[PDB]
Amino acid sequence: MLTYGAPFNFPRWIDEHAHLLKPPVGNRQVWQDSDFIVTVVGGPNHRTDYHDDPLEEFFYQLRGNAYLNLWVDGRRERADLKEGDIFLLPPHVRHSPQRPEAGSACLVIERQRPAGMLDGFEWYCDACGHLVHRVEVQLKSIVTDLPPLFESFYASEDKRRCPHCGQVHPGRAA
Amino acid sequence: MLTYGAPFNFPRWIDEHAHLLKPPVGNRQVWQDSDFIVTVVGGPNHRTDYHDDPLEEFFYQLRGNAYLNLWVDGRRERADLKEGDIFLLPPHVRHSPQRPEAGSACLVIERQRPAGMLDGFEWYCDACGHLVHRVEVQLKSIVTDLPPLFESFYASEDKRRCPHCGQVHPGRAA
Ligand SMILES: [Cl-]
Ligand SMILES: [Cl-]
Ligand SMILES: [Fe+3]
Ligand SMILES: [Fe+3]
Ligand SMILES: [Fe+3]
Ligand SMILES: [Fe+3]
Repeated sequence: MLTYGAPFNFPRWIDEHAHLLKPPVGNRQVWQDSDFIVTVVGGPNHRTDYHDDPLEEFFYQLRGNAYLNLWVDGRRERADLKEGDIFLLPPHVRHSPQRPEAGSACLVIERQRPAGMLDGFEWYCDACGHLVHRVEVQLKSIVTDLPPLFESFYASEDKRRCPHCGQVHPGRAA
Repeated sequence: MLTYGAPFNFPRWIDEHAHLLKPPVGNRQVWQDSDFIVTVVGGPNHRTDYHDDPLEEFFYQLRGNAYLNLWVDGRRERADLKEGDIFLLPPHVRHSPQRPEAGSACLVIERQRPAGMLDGFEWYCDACGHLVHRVEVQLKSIVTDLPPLFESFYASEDKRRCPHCGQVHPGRAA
């Protein structure tokens, strides 16, 4: 049967979840226990962590604008997600999504990671660009598996200490 | 690096490929050699074949309307894809997409099937509802792996012959 329910108007769904598409929640997964992880991400939200996804990530910026800070060819690059833009991110490309606008909405689609395929979350030194800290995780639930990770990094000067120049990363806010 | 290129305006891309979003082509895959198969399907297009996808299928009817003829709980059902609707189809639910409107466009996302995971394509008797014919295929390229399959069914009264009531299926057009 239709395990995930019948079709429904997306724009309306987005409007109805506006209160969740802003701090402190910021995002909302559309269907539960599905192989395709379908999420709508709002704003505003800025972050310093870079994601290392073992699988591809699909983006469709439905409302507003956002951008992805990346590490392409060993260089800090930016991929803009202007309203109406779609994008497919190859596996492992380091990315840090920035969503400055309130009312913005981006459809983001990923796949459930199989046992043994880990996601990486890392931070880089704003001084020398060296890797500061990396945590690998078997991502099962973003709600319970991710927040503590980021929190443990912000609360630790040790984890935030660059092993190259000794500069202590700011943590939560750049 | 960005194997699949940089972000780009989707509505514009769709407009630019209008000539392909209608017979005889009907659809256009956005990126090649990616794990996520991202396709935009136009119209008009009607078909009698039901697809048995071993994995989930995501739909977002961007322009126009369409509908999916299904087989839920052993009964012929219809799931409407009205403009603006999104839908996630569970694995193996038999579906036959109908796209009556010219100018319509639906974003359809699937996953590359791993070796050994086969797709099924079948037809049912419009008289008794019994399975008439089924072909399983390792779907690598829709362009070369699917058209011959449908064609061999239409050209064969044997394959089109219901094993229950003997009624010979119409073939291409209901
Ligand atoms: Cl994001
Ligand atoms: Cl379709
Ligand atoms: Fe990510
Ligand atoms: Fe440093
Ligand atoms: Fe299908
Ligand atoms: Fe029959």
